[PDB]
Amino acid sequence: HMETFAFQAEIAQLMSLIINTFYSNKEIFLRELISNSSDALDKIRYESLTDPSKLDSGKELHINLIPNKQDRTLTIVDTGIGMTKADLINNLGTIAKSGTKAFMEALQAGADISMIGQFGVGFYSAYLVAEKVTVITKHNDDEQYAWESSAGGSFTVRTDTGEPMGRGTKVILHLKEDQTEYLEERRIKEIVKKHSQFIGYPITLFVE
Ligand SMILES: Nc1ncc(Cl)c(C(=O)N[C@@H]2c3ccccc3-c3c(-c4nc5cnccc5[nH]4)cccc32)n1
Repeated sequence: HMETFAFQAEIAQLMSLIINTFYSNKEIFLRELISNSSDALDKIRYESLTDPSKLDSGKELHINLIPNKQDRTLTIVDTGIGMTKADLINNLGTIAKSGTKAFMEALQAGADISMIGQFGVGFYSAYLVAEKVTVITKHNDDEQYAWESSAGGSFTVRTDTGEPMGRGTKVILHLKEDQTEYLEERRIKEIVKKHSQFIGYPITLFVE
């Protein structure tokens, strides 16, 4: 039941830029994914102020960071708003295109790759460290889906039959072979303290 989609040219070019450009400050991917999780948590929390039933799918608002050395993955889990199928295929494609255009204009002018989140496409900083990204997500208005891409111009979307999430998003980073430092407890703790110390939700760094 896996559907395959083509990225539009602008976001495909940004993915190639992120993968190919020499840029040593890769650690900022984690700040960007935590910021996305914080934004998604703010969104469901604000909606719950008008409709408390929005939290029937889970009252806890949190972010978990889960390293797995055997699988070579780093997972960022949140209980935020999640994404519907229409967000995954259509709405976020619209954001990816306009944000990429603005970011590329800013880069040619002299901006740095670390400013990617100002353009609403900080998610794509995952490709600084991951060869493949898998997004498992559950929004209140839709079913659980898995979006995935290893770049190369395409992504896939399928209904996910994995462990039911309640609500939120898991960003699974299948790390590149030379980026295993992001599985180490001391490294993750250092990065969260440097860039994400004031996020308004509990961030639990899991260990093995
Ligand atoms: N924790 C959490 N909770 C909610 C969201 Cl909304 C996100 C997030 O960062 N979503 C990402 C995002 C951002 C910007 C542009 C595209 C995308 C995107 C996409 C996406 N990029 C696309 C590019 N072209 C077509 C369809 C696309 N769909 C897919 C999955 C996840 C994200 N993260």
